[PDB]
Amino acid sequence: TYMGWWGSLGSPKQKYITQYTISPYAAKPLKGAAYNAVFNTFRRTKNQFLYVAIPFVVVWSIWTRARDYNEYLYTKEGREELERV
Amino acid sequence: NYQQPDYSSYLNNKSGQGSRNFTYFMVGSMGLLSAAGAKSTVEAFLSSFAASADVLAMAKVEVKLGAIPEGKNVIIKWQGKPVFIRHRTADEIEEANQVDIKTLRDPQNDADRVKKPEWLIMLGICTHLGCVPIGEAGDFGGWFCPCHGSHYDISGRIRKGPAPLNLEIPEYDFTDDETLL
Amino acid sequence: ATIFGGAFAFQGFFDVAVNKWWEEHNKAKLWKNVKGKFL
Amino acid sequence: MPTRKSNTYLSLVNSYLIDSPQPSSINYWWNLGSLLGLCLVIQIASGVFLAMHYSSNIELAFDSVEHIMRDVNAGWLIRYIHANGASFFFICMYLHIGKALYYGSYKQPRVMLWVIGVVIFILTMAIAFMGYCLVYGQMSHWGATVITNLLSAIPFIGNDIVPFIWGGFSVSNPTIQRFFALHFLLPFILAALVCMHLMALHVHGSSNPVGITGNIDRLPMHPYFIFKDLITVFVFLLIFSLFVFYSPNTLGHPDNYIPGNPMVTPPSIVPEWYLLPFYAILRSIPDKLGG
Amino acid sequence: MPTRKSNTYLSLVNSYLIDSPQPSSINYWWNLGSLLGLCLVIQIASGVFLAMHYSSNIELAFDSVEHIMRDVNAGWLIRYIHANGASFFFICMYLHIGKALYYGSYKQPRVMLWVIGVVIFILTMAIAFMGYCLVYGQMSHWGATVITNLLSAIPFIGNDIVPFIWGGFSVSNPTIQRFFALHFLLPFILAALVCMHLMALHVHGSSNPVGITGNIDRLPMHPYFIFKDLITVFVFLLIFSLFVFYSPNTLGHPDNYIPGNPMVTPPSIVPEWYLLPFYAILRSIPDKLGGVIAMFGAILILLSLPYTDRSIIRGNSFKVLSKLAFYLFVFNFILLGNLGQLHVEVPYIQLGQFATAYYFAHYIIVVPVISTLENILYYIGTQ
Amino acid sequence: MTAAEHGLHPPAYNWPHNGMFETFDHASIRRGFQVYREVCAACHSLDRIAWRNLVGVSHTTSEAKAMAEELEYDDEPDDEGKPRKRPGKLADYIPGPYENEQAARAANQGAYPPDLSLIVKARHGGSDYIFSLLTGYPDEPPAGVVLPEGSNYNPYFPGGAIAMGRVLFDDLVEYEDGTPATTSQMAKDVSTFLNWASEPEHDDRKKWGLKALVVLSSLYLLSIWVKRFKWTPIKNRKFRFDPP
Amino acid sequence: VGVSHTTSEAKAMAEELEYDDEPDDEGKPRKRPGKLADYIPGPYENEQ
Amino acid sequence: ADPLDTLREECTKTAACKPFDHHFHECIERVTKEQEEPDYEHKHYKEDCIEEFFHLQHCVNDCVAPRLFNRL
Amino acid sequence: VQSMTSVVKAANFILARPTLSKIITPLAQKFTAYAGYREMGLKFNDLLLEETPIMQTAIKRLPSELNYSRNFRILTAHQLALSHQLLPAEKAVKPEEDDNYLIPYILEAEKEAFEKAELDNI
Ligand code: HEC
Ligand code: HEM
Ligand code: HEM
Ligand code: HEM
Ligand code: HEM
Ligand code: FES
Repeated sequence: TYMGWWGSLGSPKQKYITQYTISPYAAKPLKGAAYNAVFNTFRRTKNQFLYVAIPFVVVWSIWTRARDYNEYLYTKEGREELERV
Repeated sequence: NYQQPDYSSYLNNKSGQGSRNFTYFMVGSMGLLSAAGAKSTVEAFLSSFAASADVLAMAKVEVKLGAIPEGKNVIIKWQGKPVFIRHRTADEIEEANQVDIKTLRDPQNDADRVKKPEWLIMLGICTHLGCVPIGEAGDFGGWFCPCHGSHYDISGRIRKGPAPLNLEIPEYDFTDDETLL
Repeated sequence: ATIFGGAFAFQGFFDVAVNKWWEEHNKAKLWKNVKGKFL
Repeated sequence: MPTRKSNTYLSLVNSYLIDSPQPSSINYWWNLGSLLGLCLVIQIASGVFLAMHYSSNIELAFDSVEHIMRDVNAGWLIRYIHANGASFFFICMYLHIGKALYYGSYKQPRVMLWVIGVVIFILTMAIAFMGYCLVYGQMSHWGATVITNLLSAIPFIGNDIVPFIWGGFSVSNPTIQRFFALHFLLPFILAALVCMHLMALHVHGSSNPVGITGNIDRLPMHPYFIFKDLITVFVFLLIFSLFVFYSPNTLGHPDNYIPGNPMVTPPSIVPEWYLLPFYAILRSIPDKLGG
Repeated sequence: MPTRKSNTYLSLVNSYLIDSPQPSSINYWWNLGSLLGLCLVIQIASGVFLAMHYSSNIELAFDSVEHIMRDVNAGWLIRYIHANGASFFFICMYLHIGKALYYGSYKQPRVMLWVIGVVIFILTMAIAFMGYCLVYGQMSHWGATVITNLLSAIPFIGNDIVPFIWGGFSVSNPTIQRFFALHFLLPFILAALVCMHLMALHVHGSSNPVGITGNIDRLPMHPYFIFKDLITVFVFLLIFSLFVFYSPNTLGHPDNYIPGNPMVTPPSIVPEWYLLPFYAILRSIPDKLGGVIAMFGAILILLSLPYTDRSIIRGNSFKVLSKLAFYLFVFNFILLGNLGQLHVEVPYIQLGQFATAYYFAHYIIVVPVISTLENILYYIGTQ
Repeated sequence: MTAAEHGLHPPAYNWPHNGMFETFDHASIRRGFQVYREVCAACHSLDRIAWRNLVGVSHTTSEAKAMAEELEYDDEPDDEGKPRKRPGKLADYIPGPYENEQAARAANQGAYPPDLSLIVKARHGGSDYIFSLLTGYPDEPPAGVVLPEGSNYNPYFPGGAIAMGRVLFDDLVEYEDGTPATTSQMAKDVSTFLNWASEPEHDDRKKWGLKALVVLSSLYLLSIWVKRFKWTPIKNRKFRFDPP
Repeated sequence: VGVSHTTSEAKAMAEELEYDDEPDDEGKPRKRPGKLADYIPGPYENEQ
Repeated sequence: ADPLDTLREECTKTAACKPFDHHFHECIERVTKEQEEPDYEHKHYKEDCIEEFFHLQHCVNDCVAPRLFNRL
Repeated sequence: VQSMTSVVKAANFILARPTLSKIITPLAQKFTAYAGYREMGLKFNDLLLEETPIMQTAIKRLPSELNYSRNFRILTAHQLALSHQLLPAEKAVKPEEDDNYLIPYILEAEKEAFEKAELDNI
């Protein structure tokens, strides 16, 4: 398999890396939650916006044209065009 | 050995006990809020097991009373269990007049087991392994539990058999030619 | 355990708080307050 | 490695069926477990095909059973299976407990296993009883009534638990409906318990008629004890056919074919045969709570 | 060893819940799995409490549901839980498929898991649909009728399979009773498939939003991703309560509260929302047999996905074009779902045909072409 | 569909019971029940509501029982076996004016006035729709539309032709509480009462919902805090890579 | 049919009896001659 | 008088509702003219003012809705 | 999954032709810049799907210094994704450091596998 248990997770020989951390009780919880959740969230949204906007814009433009045409067909002035279809 | 990164900013301003006490308080509050929510959900679900409004409405339903032959034992279906509504004649009242403080699992008398001899009400369900007693096979003259042969007295008291108590008397009230449960 | 005991406390606190706020927010609409006008 | 070991699913199937190192000296009694599992399938299988036609309403339960017997194509077969197969399920379970009592299969290394065993037993009895109550014959109804009346003997909660069981003030439509739901369900809880049983068996393996350690001589399971399992399974099915097709109502009680009527108690109340011993114990003790 | 490892059952619980080495970089999306399990419990739990009062007979099904709603003590709560919880089950499952599609959770090491996933999906749909048929409202009955009529399109066995499905000559008492039985059952088969899903996950572990191997930095699950799962679970239950207690019928269709009447068809036939996309695909293809084949392909092609995705890099997080393709596919899927509930009309028939065309084109053209193009672009860029 | 077939979309009136934390105006429920008995009962069944359902909602138990008495109900035949009738009781369901669908269709030119015990959850606009249906009848149908004989024009009805025809008229009912009985007011009362009859759990449902939101929101905030706290060690990790 | 009587005999025995049908469109009770699908009728209307 | 009728009258007089009301009356006139022609009952497409009525009613409802129940 | 050998075949097919090179290569650099992996400390070859026998062999045959550098870069990427932050532009992996260090070993593994497959069907 590609993932063992804790003793051997399949990681390559790892060496020269030092990891530091502090106790949760000694660390401030939710330090910059107020500032982070605004500024960093806006940064993430800015980075990922176009990928969700361009597809959304295309699909919603297609949906809007289809919906508007459908609304137009079922009206007194759309009767003839509905009949032709 | 080597220089650690400066955590100066990361450090909390609380004391050793203060931060631990607050963390444990928050975790315990979460645990007990979850306990309260789970209790509410489980009680709401288990309340479904309880009698629905339909069943409660159906119960406590009056029975069409009226004149009937003396000594005859009528039957009903109040709350499922058969009700042995019998209009025992004055002979039954006279027989019950003989008190019994011994040789009876629960000595009693028509004083409390019935409101008036003209209308005697008693659930037909037996005591041990509740069954419908026979209306004329009682060894004591009343109802008889066919399953164990137990004999129910004309007053409903358990005379002989595996009876754990006396023949239950429903909470039905009496009125002018009517049964008011 | 004490979990089951504290469940009483928390559930009762929220239950009484909500029953007291609800019957105050809706006192003008509840049946127990309107039945007088139809009696 | 072979596909029967590399793939996790086939690895499990192998560990339990194809390479399980069973001891070489196990009698035919050790086959009973498989039969029990087989029966668990049959109870479920036929069971799932009865609920497709069984209507749990109290006014329809018995008529629905008779519709299964008379109208459904193989409905008579499915009902007779689901019933006599429960009787045989308990025959095999009593034999599996008797074997575990004779040989010390309950001793140290397998105590945990034994515990699940007992739980299974308890759970099974419930299921069986509950399922029986679904027929809503005379004996069905009055068995439910007697059971709930006895459970009414709990010191303080007894007066309150019974209405929660009955779903009312006596065995009625809510009781039969909840019994049907819990009876459809609890067999799958029992399947989970059987999986736990098999896990506790696999951790330390199975015992021997000699009792001594089998590690010195253990055999695979695919060519050995799978073909012994087939003898035991085919004997089981042959006797099960002798019952299902010929005299299928021998194990049941005739009064169960009289639709339930609360206003007339039948001459005698007895559970289905496999619960008779405990019922006897219940009557041996006078006190209801004591019983 | 600790009791949590020595004991067999506690050892399993430890392997899957306490010590499972999760990667440290997993988003909140990886919590959806847990939610689904929780939902699977809810659907079962509440479900078991509805079979305690539901009467499967055709002349009592709808009336029995109304008895639950009006008479049983908390019956309204249990019914709303069981319905909106199926809707949320499918919301979480669609999110769990969307995550597995965005990050390459379906790629080489986890294909089996992916396959089980698809099966679960398939199975669940059946369950949900069958459960709907139990309410026996107008929409219930007519959805059952339409499904059976379409399944009657099998070349030869179709004319014979449908009467087996009905148990008669039309959706009637045998059909509803067997739907109730299979609907009570198949959830437990689904629990078994979920256990298989969990084993296929455990064999190789879960992926990462970065896609790279997590073995270099993994964390236990008990301190981490259990209290993350608690956040996700409480958000789930908070929204679930917003729905169950306030506007519980928002996701359902009003016509389902009209008792089923075979002699009067409702103005429009639509499944519950979560099946609308496939329904749309079904109406996009004119031929009934073609429609059913395309409908089932719309799900089964997820199996083809792990092989058509020719990307050397797992996941979309670091891929530009693939992210545009994935979001376009997601929005087209939502468009198909929307078209599912709209009438067959002039623009919508063509729009549904195009939407189905692109829905399949995603898997069979866009994923392979885009993945190969991006592999080439990556290699050329670094050199 | 064309706008007419789908039916004019009813607007959103600010009902007293719309918001997340408001109950039914039980005064409105009782007034709507009066309107129902006075006008609807001639045609509409409303079977799923038992008299017991009205105790503690719009009528005191004495009033509900008294109302049940005036009516007659089928009873198990006498000892001889002949049919018997009994005065109504609380457990009994409100009876419709017609014995079966055939009678209702015969007495309503073939139109079948649907049972109202679920009409609010069985229509797109919900309560609004009912209100809009009852006060939507225009004095003069829009020019050019021809209605089948016996049908009346109501734009809020799908297709525009509804067999019911306007029923609510000003001062048609003398309300017990001296409330004016304008047709708008009567439509509001009947809509609220039918919404209750369709959603009798509404009040308890929303109170339970408030309790659930309070508990789950507090618990969710606690979970956010606990997770952020317990993850601070991971989110504060700092690494070094110092090879030769 | 096929057990003790040919289908024609069972059908004929069916017509010899009367059964309650759906009441006429005018609401009056209506009755029909028996058919194969009908169950054999007992001599009493109810246990009473 | 019931508040709904007076609210409708007020709203139809509103500037926003004026164009829809004008269109609706003009349509009524046109449909009456069409009905005047003797071969009306032969016409395949017999015009009707349901659409103008729907527009007027929607524009009036958007006004009455918020204000109606404050009168009751 | 596309064998790395095929990826390099396509890449050299494009690069050899001056028109296709002049068109794609600017788009190639732009695409690798917009990909966003470099801001997390990852080189391109860190993203490669490790869970394959060929790739696993290639990793197993890396030099020690490259292996440790890869381990640290992967760990840093995991930490950054965990803390929802990106490296500053001065610390991000520059285009020149995205040096395709692992491709030679991957290609050697692919060559060995393809030779084995070819000879097994000789
Ligand atoms: C006499 C006839 C009545 C009376 C006095 C009431 N209802 Fe009605 N109603 C009636 C029929 C025959 C129909 C069927 C119309 C059709 O086209 O099918 C209806 C219709 C309704 C509806 C259904 C509307 C819809 O489904 O779109 C509702 C809702 C409704 N009626 C309500 C209602 C109310 C509130 C009444 C109060 C007195 C009432 N009806 C009386 C026949 C009749
Ligand atoms: C070990 C598991 C089970 C056991 C031991 C068991 C046993 C029984 C027994 C003894 C009966 C009595 C039936 C009779 O006397 O006619 C019964 C009834 C029934 N059982 Fe099971 N059962 C099991 C599981 C299931 C399952 C999984 C189902 C799923 C539907 C099921 C469905 C039913 C039904 C519907 C009945 C009603 C009987 C009838 O209508 O004839 N059972 N069961
Ligand atoms: C559906 C019911 C059950 C199934 C499918 C099952 C399964 C099995 C299987 C496959 C075996 C191995 C074969 C054998 O030893 O016979 C086994 C053995 C055993 N059975 Fe069960 N079991 C069931 C119920 C029970 C119950 C109710 C008990 C006791 C109350 C029990 C006690 C045991 C024990 C102790 C063993 C170990 C025997 C040994 O190792 O010697 N089982 N079981
Ligand atoms: C009851 C329904 C399901 C349950 C309980 C379940 C369970 C789980 C769990 C516990 C995880 C690990 C947590 C996570 O990765 O989010 C997981 C991941 C996953 N889910 Fe499911 N699953 C269900 C349905 C599905 C379905 C229908 C699909 C696809 C059609 C699917 C595809 C996956 C995949 C591929 C993964 C691995 C994610 C990864 O490693 O990146 N699952 N699932
Ligand atoms: C993942 C598993 C399941 C899913 C997704 C699911 C989903 C659904 C859905 C969507 C409905 C429609 C109900 C409505 O719209 O009112 C339904 C109905 C129903 N389901 Fe489930 N269900 C599941 C498992 C179960 C289980 C285990 C039971 C056990 C009893 C159950 C019992 C019922 C019943 C009795 C109904 C009838 C609906 C009613 O009476 O209101 N379901 N199910
Ligand atoms: S019948 Fe069992 S003791 Fe009365």
